[PDB]
Amino acid sequence: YDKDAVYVDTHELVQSLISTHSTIDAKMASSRVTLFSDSKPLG
Amino acid sequence: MHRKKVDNRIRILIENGVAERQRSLFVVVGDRGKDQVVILHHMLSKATVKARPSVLWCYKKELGFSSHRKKRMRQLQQDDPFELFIAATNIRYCYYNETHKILGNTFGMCVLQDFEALTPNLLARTVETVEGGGLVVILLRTMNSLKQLYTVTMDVHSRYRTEDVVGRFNERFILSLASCKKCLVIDDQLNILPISSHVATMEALPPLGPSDLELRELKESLQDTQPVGVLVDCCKTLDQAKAVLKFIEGISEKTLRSTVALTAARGRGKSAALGLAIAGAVAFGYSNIFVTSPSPDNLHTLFEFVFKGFDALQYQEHLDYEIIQSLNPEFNKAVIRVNVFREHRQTIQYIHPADAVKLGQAELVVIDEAAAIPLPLVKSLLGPYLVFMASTINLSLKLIQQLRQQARTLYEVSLQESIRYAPGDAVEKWLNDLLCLDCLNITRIVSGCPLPEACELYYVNRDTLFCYHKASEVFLQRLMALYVASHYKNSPNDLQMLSDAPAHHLFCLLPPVPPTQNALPEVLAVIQVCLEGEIGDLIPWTVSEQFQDPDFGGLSGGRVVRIAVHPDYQGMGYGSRALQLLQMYYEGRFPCEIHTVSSEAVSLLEEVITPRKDLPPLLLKLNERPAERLDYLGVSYGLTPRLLKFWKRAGFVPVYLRQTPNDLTGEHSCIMLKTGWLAAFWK
RNA sequence: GUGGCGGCGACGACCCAUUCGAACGUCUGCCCUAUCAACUUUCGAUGGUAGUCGCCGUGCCUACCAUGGUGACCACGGGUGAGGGAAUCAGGGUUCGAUUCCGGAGAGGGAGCCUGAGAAACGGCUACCACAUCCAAGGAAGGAGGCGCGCAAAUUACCCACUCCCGACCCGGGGAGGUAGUGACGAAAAAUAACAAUACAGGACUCUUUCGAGGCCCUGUAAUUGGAAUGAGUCCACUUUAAAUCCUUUAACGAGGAUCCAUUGGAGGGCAAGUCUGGUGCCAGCAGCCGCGGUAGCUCCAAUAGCGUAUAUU
Ligand SMILES: [Mg+2]
Ligand SMILES: [Mg+2]
Repeated sequence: YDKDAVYVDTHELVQSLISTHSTIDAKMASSRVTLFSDSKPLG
Repeated sequence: MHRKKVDNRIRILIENGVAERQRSLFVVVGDRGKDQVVILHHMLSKATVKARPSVLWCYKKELGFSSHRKKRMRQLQQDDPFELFIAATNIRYCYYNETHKILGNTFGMCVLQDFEALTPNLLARTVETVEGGGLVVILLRTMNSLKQLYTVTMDVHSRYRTEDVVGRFNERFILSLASCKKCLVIDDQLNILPISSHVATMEALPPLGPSDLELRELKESLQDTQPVGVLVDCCKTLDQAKAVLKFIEGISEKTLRSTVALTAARGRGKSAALGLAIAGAVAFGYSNIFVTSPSPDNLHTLFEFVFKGFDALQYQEHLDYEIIQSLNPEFNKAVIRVNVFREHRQTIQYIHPADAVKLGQAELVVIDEAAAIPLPLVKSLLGPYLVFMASTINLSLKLIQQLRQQARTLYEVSLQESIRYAPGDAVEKWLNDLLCLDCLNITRIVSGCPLPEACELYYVNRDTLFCYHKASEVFLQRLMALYVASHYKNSPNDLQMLSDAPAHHLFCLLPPVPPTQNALPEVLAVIQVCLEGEIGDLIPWTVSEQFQDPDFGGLSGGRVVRIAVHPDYQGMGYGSRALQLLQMYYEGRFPCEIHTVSSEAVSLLEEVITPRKDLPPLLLKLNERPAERLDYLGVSYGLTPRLLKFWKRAGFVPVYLRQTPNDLTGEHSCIMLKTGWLAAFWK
């Protein structure tokens, strides 16, 4: 501990996971659902 | 040597939690996660100053390390940080199955090794024991869990499911991570996965609670009026002190019949309030006191606060009161009898719940875990004396409703402040909504449609039900609130059966729908159907064993798991309407899945910023979906008069009634069937 | 030809002898105590017959018998620093020599039990008693010395090269055994210098209660000068040894104020615009790194790698 930062001493998928332009919460907002098989999308 | 700077957001998260007395959650991804928890534990030790943290390790079947000193030395026969970590920290190891043992005790940090086997019962018990600023760490070592995580973030609708059981609960768990404020996804390298959308904004708080402020004031103001004041001094939270004072005022009443009720959830001090209340009675002239519970072992914290409350106000361990222990191997260490002779003669005795006799000379009798005692036995314990009742949150409500209608004095308090951690914790709030262990306090009243005439049954889609979209979530909350308001015993594991168990279908009846509506229609009744036989259950085996019928078992049938109607609309006949419609459907009178990802195509999928795939509808009409041919319909329920009339009116013929009543309810399970083989069984 | 004859070894094997022994006897001979004179039959003392057990003989023991056995020539009883001895070999300047031999018992405490030629086991087990440890609380595993003197390292390291022992064995093993540390209680030997020369002065030295009596083939000078010797230290190489250290050889550096600088105890001399105290004007005692300003290494005596003080004492 240097009071400013912390110093301590498969992978391709996570590298894709790190590089995501849109967070999953932002993805959720755009999502919409349809009830009765035909209706105005609630989202 | 080359050292890697890590994001300060990890340290910022830990430091804020311990200061705010709020827990935080971590999700380590990768096979080397066991290395990561070592570093995360060490950071926690730096922040906390109270003591060295304790670690709880939960696993399903297999643990990589030995956890026994001598075995691990021989197994080794150049230096690993993990091996030092195991020998150093005070770790308590538990099984997923054996999680009941760790219910009472408290741990600094909790580790959930096996993600795929997670169960709602497991999550509630382990997280509750975490205290203060401790960490909840969940590991994703299996290759399947990584790619399931991989698919969902690229496209929310797309999901990866191998081959049986869909496993929607794990998908719901992954989706629910974003909503939690104190959740941080991490790799095998100390690297954050940026998906929470609150992670980027996370910042350190600058270097004491509202409810705590009054408790200090009450502890100062009640010094004038004591021995009341000494009792609230031993209290830890404000809500206990309010419960204590309302207990003692009920004691001071010059009335033969009075009832005070505790309605307290787990994690909130409940036996503590009763323990001080018993000491308050001993401080007064009350002499004959009885305590009732299903088992003497169950009440151990109760007598401790009686022991604690006695210690505060005189009552030396041997000079004034003497404790008589169990003196038996079974139900050991329980203090059934305690006698205090400082002021004349006062005695407190634990008795079996089925002891309406021996209660002739009673002043105060306290019932504990009242939900666990059969209901008729509770009525016998009421008596003409003062009664204290405590029932845990998460029929008893009707019984207090009858009391409110009356005779007996009624007092109601609920405990809402957790002893272990501070109110408002994000981890607890996230856990409750994910498990749906909370119900709306107020339900809006709606207009009643014609009961037997203009209601149509609908087919609820299981897949689009559990997707975490706002509209599906609300209807999910509505149906379960009706589902758990039933007289049937409620367990958090019931969610997993509706979510994962195959051969299970959900049907709900709705009011007649005009063209233009609001977001969600009101639900009146829901019925859950489990398909059995040709298309392994209670009905096929119990019938076969008792009647020894070879032809039976080759027939196709389903059983009703749960049938429920809204309490306000109860008693006017919505339930009968659903049964009639369902019979027409399965007899064939009515005229007759989310995109899965290939195993090799998991990597081939790219990010889709705007979802395009059409989600399957929530509710489908009965005519649209094809129907299976079911020869018979069945029900299994604890025999009660009100259901006995109902199912007989529905045409179901009893075929079996269980000899031994259930321990908790005192009810004999009854099985009924409806479709000449029934006539043979009936005779 | 399911012919017939065969060598040199290894291991095992009944019995006899032998060796190593082990175990019961015979005889001979033990220190002090009589203010211990009688003892033994106080679960047999003496013996006879038969038997059990034991490796065998036997009161070793059991049944059935007799009444015996010892004693002032000291029975019996009680004692006895019973670390100390006992011996052995070898020797010219008197021996600061060397080594061995034991009386038994135990393995947290008293009992029971298993193997073998040899143990009632230096080792397993059961019960009981007493301790103490781990655990998911269900169960499981166990049998000695240092400090308290201002002071805790051998409570270790290396090797079977020597001497010998055990094993299937020429070779493996041996905390049997061997090798390696500190040290003004003490004892012994010994450095810190030697040999020459020059220059300048005139006075040494003994006795003597202030005068004095004797007397010289030299003395002093913190004077100068010269080139020979060497070890404290520094540091190559062999040799030594299982490996290494140590001892013994040995190459190269290592001295003029040779500052490469001996101490401990006793007794004296020398001093200012200095401080204090007391008087007999100018004195005396005590003492003096301190003064007006300035801060960039005197002499004599005794012992000698050794020498004092305090208490008691002869
Ligand atoms: Mg000496
Ligand atoms: Mg010279």
